[PDB]
Amino acid sequence: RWIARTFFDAPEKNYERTMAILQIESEKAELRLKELEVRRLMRAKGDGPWFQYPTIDKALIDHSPKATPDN
Amino acid sequence: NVWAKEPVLVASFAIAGLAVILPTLSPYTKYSLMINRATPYNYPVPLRDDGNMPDVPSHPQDPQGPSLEWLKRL
Repeated sequence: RWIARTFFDAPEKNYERTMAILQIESEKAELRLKELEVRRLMRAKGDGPWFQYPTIDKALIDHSPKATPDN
Repeated sequence: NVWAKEPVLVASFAIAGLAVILPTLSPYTKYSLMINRATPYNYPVPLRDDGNMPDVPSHPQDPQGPSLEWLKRL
């Protein structure tokens, strides 16, 4: 009884530690699988803000009266 | 000094230094930019009628527009 009193831990302490720790890592695993599914559909269709390789910037396209009428 | 050692090099450095410095101090550089700007290569296009501008004259004889005169006035 003295050994359990001065050194060891209650099963309540360890049990709730296990339960909280499973909650944490279940969040981690669900976010990881959701991450890779979001990544594969976002590479497939391209609608998302990740895989957008830079196209032409149209600010340099400056329409104006040219020399030749038929451009 | 250096005028007796290599004179043509010193003369070249002097005329080069005035070629660097001298185009700043001149009464003609703004005249150069005006002469060079105001020559029309392409067609000066007409544009849409009115935003009620007190500019853009409807006749090429009308003096309401920005024209050049200092070609003839030296």
